[PDB]
Amino acid sequence: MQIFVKTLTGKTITLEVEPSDTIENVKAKIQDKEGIPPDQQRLIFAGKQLEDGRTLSDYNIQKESTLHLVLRLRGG
Amino acid sequence: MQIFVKTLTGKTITLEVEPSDTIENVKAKIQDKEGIPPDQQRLIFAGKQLEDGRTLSDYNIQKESTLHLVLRLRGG
Amino acid sequence: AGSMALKRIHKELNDLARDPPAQCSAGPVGDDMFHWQATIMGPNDSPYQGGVFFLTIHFPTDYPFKPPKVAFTTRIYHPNINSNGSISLDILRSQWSPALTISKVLLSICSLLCDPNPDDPLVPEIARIYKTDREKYNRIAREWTQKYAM
Amino acid sequence: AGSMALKRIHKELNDLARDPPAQCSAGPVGDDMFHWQATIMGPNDSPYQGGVFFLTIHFPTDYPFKPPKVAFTTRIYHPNINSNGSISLDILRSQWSPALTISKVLLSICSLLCDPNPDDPLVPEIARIYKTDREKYNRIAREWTQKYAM
Repeated sequence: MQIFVKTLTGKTITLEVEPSDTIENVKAKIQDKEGIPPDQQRLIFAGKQLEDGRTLSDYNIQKESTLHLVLRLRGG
Repeated sequence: MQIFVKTLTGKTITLEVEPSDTIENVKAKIQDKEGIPPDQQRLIFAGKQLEDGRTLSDYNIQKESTLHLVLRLRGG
Repeated sequence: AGSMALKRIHKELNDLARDPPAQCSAGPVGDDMFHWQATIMGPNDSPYQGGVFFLTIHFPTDYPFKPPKVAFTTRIYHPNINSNGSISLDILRSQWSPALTISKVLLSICSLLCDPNPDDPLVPEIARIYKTDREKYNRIAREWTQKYAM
Repeated sequence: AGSMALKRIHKELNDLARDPPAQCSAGPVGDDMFHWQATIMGPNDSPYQGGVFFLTIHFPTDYPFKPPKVAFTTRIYHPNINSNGSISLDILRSQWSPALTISKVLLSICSLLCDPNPDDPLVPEIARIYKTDREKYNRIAREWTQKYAM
């Protein structure tokens, strides 16, 4: 299924995912198309920061759901 | 039990409370029906500014007692 | 009755889920549709950049005819937000209308982060620094964002 | 397509095999040309001297137009390398160009081992020690090299 991921660069990417995908899986995929290290990534849905071991389906993230991607501040 | 709360808008509201309610509890209830932040609220009874941790019963506030509600000055 | 409020909150929730703002996110804390949590993202070009600020939201039983109660639970250095997380925004008090929505409220708070109101301040001591030494203000706000918001 | 990436990776592999750098070595982990392992040798005159540090490298399907993903798998005490083996090097992010090669990447990491960037650190706590007590830093870095890198 497809989901959207919005950034603070306002920008929107799409991801193909399964309900059973974990949040670390989703971060892996974001690293793939954007090159952002998972450890820099904060994923947020419906007002909650998403936990790495949970699945999309634990948060009721469904097809066409939208997540927010926020990058931690990291030095060089 | 019922108590009255008079304002400097002359106006009078009623509250359902228990003798064991704390003053912060009473401020919570005033926020509920008037939308006034507890931190803006000064409650006064029998010439004393009421302390947040005390109960109504510590001040001998009984059924049909009347408290005064005074709002602090606060900027936007 | 209050069934009426619930109907409206479900509606706002559905609208949010369909197309949420980029700079904020909100939804029920748990199984009580009247109790929500929100994230406000620190704006770009602000000393809050990179921060995620958590808020608590409680809808009253006669929503949308009274405003929601909204407070920061994350500490933030701002002239219009105090140590109780209480927020100085007219739409949360005298200026609320049943026309407004929770998304409008969170967007107003994002906007407030970008553009403080130091001449009508909640916290005078911070406004003073904002107005006389904006660079120190940006320092302190940045420091709090790092301590509390990540 | 991705046949294009493969062609480029084969080329880089051939170049490496012809004349590899003295301080590093790399090649496919197994039968998947997109998945490589590397060794970085601890530099002379550094607290890493004598260490062999293993890295993982994954080339993306549209290489060389995105950078490779590269992380340390050996633990290393360094202000610009974190506990996930993640590496703070601009060429791995915003500064990648299809001009660069894997050998250039590993040589940059060798160079980073010689010359940390403690004023723009990945791991602030290590940078602090680097900057205030270089001798303790050299102690701890040496100790980790002995625990983990031989």
